[PDB]
Amino acid sequence: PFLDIQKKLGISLDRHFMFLSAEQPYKNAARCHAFEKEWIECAHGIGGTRAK
Amino acid sequence: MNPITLAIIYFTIFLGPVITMSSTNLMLMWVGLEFSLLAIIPMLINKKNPRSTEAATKYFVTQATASMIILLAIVLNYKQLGTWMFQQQTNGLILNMTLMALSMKLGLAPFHFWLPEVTQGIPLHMGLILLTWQKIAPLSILIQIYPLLNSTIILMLAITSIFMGAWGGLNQTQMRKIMAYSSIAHMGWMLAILPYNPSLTLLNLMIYIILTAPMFMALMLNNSMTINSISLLWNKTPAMLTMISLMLLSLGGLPPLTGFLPKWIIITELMKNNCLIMATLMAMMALLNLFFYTRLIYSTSLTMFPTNNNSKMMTHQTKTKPNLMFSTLAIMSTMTLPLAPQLI
Amino acid sequence: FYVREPVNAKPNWLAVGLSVGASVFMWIYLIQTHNEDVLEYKRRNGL
Amino acid sequence: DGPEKNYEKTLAILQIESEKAELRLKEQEVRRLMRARGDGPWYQFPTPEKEFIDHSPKATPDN
Amino acid sequence: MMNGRPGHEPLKFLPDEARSLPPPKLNDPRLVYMGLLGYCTGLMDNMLRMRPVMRAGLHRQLLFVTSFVFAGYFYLKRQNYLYAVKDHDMFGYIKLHPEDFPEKEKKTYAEILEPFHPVR
Amino acid sequence: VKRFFESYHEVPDGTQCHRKTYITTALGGICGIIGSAYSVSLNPADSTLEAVARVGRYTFTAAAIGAMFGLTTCVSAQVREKPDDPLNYFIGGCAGGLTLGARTHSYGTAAMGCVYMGTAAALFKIGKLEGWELFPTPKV
Amino acid sequence: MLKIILPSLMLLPLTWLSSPKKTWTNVTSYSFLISLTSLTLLWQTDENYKNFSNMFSSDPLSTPLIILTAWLLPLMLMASQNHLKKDNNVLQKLYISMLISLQILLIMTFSATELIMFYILFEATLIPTLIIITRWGNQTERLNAGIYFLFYTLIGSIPLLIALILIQNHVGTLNLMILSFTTHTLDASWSNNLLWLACMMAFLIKMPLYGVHLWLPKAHVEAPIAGSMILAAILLKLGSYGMIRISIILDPLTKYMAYPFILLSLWGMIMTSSICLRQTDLKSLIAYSSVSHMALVIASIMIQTPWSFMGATMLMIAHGLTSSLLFCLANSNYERIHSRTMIMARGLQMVFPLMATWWLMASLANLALPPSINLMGELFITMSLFSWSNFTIILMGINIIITGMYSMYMIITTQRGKLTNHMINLQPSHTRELTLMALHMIPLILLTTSPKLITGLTM
Amino acid sequence: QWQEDPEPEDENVYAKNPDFHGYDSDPVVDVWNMRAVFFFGFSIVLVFGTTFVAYVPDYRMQEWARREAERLVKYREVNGLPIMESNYFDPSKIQLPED
Amino acid sequence: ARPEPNPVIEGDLKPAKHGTRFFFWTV
Amino acid sequence: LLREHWVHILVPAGFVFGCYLDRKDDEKLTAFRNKSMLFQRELRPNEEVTWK
Amino acid sequence: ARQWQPDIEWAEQFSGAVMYPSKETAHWKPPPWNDVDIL
Amino acid sequence: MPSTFFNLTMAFSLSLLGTLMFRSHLMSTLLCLEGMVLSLFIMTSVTSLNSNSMSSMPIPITILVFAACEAAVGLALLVKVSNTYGTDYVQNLNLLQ
Ligand SMILES: CCCCCCCCCCCCCCCCCC(=O)OC[C@H](COP(=O)(O)OCCN)OC(=O)CCCCCCCCCCCCCCCCC
Repeated sequence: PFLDIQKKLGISLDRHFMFLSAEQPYKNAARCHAFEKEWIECAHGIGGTRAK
Repeated sequence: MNPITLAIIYFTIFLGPVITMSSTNLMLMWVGLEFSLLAIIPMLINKKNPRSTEAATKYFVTQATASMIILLAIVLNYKQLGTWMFQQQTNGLILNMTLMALSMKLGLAPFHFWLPEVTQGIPLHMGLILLTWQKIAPLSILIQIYPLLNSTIILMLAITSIFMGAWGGLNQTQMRKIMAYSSIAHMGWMLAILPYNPSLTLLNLMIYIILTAPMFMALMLNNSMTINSISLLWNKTPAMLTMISLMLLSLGGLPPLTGFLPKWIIITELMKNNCLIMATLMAMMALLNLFFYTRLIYSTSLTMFPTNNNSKMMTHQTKTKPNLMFSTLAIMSTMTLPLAPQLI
Repeated sequence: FYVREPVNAKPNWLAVGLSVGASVFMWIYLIQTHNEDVLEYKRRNGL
Repeated sequence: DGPEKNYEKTLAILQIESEKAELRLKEQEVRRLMRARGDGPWYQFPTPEKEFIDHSPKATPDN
Repeated sequence: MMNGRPGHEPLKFLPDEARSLPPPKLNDPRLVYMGLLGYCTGLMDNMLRMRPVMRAGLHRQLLFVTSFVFAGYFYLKRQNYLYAVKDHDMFGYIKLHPEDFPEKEKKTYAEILEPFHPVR
Repeated sequence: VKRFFESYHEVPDGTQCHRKTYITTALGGICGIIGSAYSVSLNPADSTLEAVARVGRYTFTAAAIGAMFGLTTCVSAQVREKPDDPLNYFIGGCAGGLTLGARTHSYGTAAMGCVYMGTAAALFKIGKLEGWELFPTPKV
Repeated sequence: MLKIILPSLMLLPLTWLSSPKKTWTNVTSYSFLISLTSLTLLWQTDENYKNFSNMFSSDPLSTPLIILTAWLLPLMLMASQNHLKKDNNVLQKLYISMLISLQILLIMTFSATELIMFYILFEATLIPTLIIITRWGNQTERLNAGIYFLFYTLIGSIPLLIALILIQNHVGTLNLMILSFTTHTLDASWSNNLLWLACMMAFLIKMPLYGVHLWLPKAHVEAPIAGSMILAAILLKLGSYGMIRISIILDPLTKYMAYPFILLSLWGMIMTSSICLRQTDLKSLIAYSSVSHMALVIASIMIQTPWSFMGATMLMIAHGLTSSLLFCLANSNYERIHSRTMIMARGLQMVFPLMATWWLMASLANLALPPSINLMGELFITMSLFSWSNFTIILMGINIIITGMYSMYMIITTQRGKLTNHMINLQPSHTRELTLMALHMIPLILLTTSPKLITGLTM
Repeated sequence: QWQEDPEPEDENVYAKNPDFHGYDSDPVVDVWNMRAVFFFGFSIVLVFGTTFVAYVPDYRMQEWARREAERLVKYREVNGLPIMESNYFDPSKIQLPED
Repeated sequence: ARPEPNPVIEGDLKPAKHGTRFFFWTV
Repeated sequence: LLREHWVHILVPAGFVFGCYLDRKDDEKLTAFRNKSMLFQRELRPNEEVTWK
Repeated sequence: ARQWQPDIEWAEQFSGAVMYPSKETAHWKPPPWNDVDIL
Repeated sequence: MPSTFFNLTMAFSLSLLGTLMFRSHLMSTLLCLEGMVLSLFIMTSVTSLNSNSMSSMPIPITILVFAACEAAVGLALLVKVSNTYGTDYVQNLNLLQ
């Protein structure tokens, strides 16, 4: 984000749980996990202006 | 303050903006905003004077409702996109809420009423923190989300702030409130270029911080909350009269000094983006800000106001010095203009 | 002299040595960085 | 030193200023294109990272 | 803007790629300015604290002129990189997307007919 | 409920003054309400009625400036036969300036108002004529 | 051109470092030589402009001024050694430095290739000037005068800032050289008709036009002599220099967008000239004389005929020197008299024989006596104005008759008639006062011998 | 009334220092502040400057053009060419719009 | 199908062209 | 040379520095050294620079 | 004759909680210097 | 939730209209302020629960923990006010004019 002290430090205290397809406890898959993946592996390397 | 408490609070007032900036999960950005709200309130009432309790109770209610509105935006997003963070798809109303809310915490435009009043009842010191280390947090959240916010609203809040700040300042004679009003104005320029070139917002802020921090440590060197009080500067400490003169004209946009660059490049970027309507009106009333800056100049430097005999007594005693920061932040601010290209 | 002996009557000799010594460490690192830098630049590019 | 020096100096000053001018304008066109196109390194706004998508075998069978 | 670029170093000051660029000459007018900017800070301090302006803190004067300058070389070293990235980025695009930036043709002034507005 | 205001611009100026005046009157009135609202929220009144009156005063005054602007500009255009002429608007802007002046019972304000308001309206005409863009999207 | 500038900057170190007793002579003696280095720019052996380097250039129009800007700093520092000799030894070194920065900034502004370099330096000159007027101004009203001088220039300035950034986007560089050799032809739209006004208005304000000239009478009245010399000799001409270099672009519109100003100026020339006829404050009369003789210039930088332009260049340099001379002698009367009133102090020639000769020559320069560059200037603007419309001679003909009347009235009621009975006895003339004058007129005599140097870009 | 000084009188510097030159009160500074001002002012600026300015050669080429005319007028007249032909940029170079 | 990744600007840095091209800064 | 004979060398020195700084600019703007059309000549014998 | 330095009256205006005093605004009084009130 | 998330949202707006228009006692605002936190807590919990997004349940509570302290600060200011003015009435808070 504004100051990426997280990527730099390598820590991931805030990224592991931002989307519904993130690791859910006991691997109880969320709902719409069939899609969000398909909608974020698509928009990866393609910026937003072209993820839209 | 039991020095331990001082540490916990100060850490929070400092962990508050830093969590906001570092995190991406908006939630964690919200609590960063929440911690800043909790940490600042104790310091605000340190004198515990009747004016102070009023200040904090206003600052807190204004800050709290805005915090709740920012949370609502995050809660709504969570249902329009499972993500905990604004995305291209975000409903426009969702973002506009965040603009209004964040423009309340930063105190821009039609929500500019709380700041002048809290800046009036808090000490000069806590005034600085309330003006400059508490603007970093919300602005971070906006700068991160710039690609998505509305160009129309920002501009309206921008222009309004410029006007309100300027007009408000003209009448004020209390210094704390003159600064509060200036901050509203500068904050306006900053939010004008956010949709177009966020990187310039971060310049129009730093320069504001490098200008305001010396200006306030100047006001408190003699702890003068009145212009009449700063006008007798010539007797209390004569040297700061020279730089106080340039820093205030620098705060307004006059060309040789560092203060022109933020306005100049913001105008260049807005004209590059074709807002030659908006940019023109902003620059024009920006000129109103210098009028009240120069009126203070008149009282403090260009003309010598009459002083009191008891002042001779304060001269005798050695004047506790101004920290080094004053100098390093007065010069880097009054004259860096020859080095603009690398700043931007 | 002074009824209340000035606190600055005799120099804080630490403040000299960390002020003087610090600056001389700055240069020796700065000048080093430049020539070192020039080199890498020169060799990184053809010359 | 002569008429030669200023004429040749002024032409060098014009070439630097002409070339600087063409580039400044091309920047404004490139920057218009990448903002809307989003097909260039500038103005590449972020989307979530696939490095967190959990591709593990989940409990239900339709993940 | 330039953030989001491929390879961006998430929190680094000046990526090693900036090694390829020439180092700022220590006497670059700018670094020399920073020096003077610094000396003045020093002198100003002495003044605000009511000390002999020039004959005092001759150690500090040095810290100042030498702190500002130190800062410069390493800042300018970066700002110089940032600008250099800007071209790498800009020039590249002009090519990768050539059609959008075609080399139009300019006619000699003979062919072109510019209207003549008499001054009279 | 917006396709409406826009209509003002669609038909050529100087034509269909009726619509023009109606639209202009509404905008002024809308501003009147908003203006009165801020004027009542802050600097409150003494009695509910007193404030209702304010609202009315501000609304009407604003509606009036709206009407005369619309009427004068449309009529001037028609009479002067200049379908598109910034001056037409200036005549109208001045008119609004004067109205406002009257409702405030001040010749001086009318002076302030005639020039400033008119100039502003004229600039609107030019703006439309030259396709000036206000609050533009970022296109860098 | 960094010898006309770097050695100048170094003056500041000398005003500060030097002894309190010797500060005045080091500064005045050195800038006299700084003027001598400035004279080297006059060596142009071919018509091509001398582009010293990327940012710094000097063409026929700037060169005649850079030398005047360098020349007056010595004189300004010699005219303010009296008042400002009652100060604390750190107020002086501030005033001396302020005067030094004005020509450093003004030398650069007149010698600047990039138009926005002009703007930044252009509007910076207000800082040094406002301090000189407000900080040392004798009257209660200088706070007011300072406000008028800052706002009229500032409100004009921000439109120019928007306009120049606008042309950079439209053309792609604000470099005066290129802008000249590139096709920038405005298209007579309603908008362009505004651009033109945006660029010219800021220059038209500091070049007092009839509509916005109230700032100059108020400013010179309470301004100290050095500030009044700077405003009349170099500061007002900054507006003219700007109009010459900015109208290279906006070429088509001024053909028809100038009428408003031209008429404002020529009628303005008559009324400003006339109110000089009954104004009790001498500094007031010289200031309105300055407005009228500068109203002629905006009416030649707008007709835009070769002769106008160099008529303008001739008059601007000439009137600059003459006005100061008048403002400088006005001060000498003010310091002994202690009042600005013209009616008091009658008969001085009876008691100050020579100053009166300087007064007479200054007035003859003020009115157009013929073997003077002042007349050549007006004769030329008059010619072109006649070409624009034969009727112009009527209005430029009422001004000549009025200009003769007020110029001689200043001599007749200040330097002739019976002596004032017993004002504070008027101490004899210092040699500084007389030289400060001689230094103004000896150059006026020398320039009139070879007018070619100050003829402008056109010829 | 408030406290403040009474307006000071202005001294007749000509009462002491009857040789006052107008620059400074003490006499030696005055003498040395005119001996250096008349000198650097008049003696080596109005004199050396005018000498140098007078000797600037063929300023703006107007000494060159009164000869180039003379050989052009010499050449054009003897060879029978018009002294100032009426089009400068040759018509052949100019491709006029064909419409 | 996954959309194509934006192309990659390629080469090595060379000192910027004509320097910071900011208003009148020979730089 | 510092009994007030050093304050007299400040400005004279500024000229020198200026002259040096000035001739530097000449070195930079030396393209078209002799490549201009009106003034292009073959370096006469023993001359490596037409204008320095 | 000495530059007019501001007298007490010129100074007076800058006192008061608002520079340009309004109809009802003027009724106000400057804030307490100590930042503490008597109520 | 399609219309069950509109009731909660309007609840938050009705609570919004409340905190923004004061009347006498300050407590009623604070109290109102809390009405929003409940509505936000309920909505966050509701969607997290029907999205089966268990990774996010931490938030519904973090919201409450921060909101509780937020309110603690708010009440201490309130107690501070009816110690200086003997009432929580807002009108009293008009010294900074
Ligand atoms: C430069 C730009 C503007 C700068 C203004 C401030 C500059 C001050 C510092 C420098 C001052 C000196 C340098 C600038 C002026 C230079 C004047 C000069 O160089 O005179 C040249 C003259 C020789 O004449 P020449 O140049 O050959 O003429 C060309 C003929 N084809 O040389 C001489 O013969 C000198 C003769 C001296 C005696 C002259 C006697 C005749 C005087 C006639 C006066 C007529 C009445 C004047 C009335 C005035 C108003 C009352």
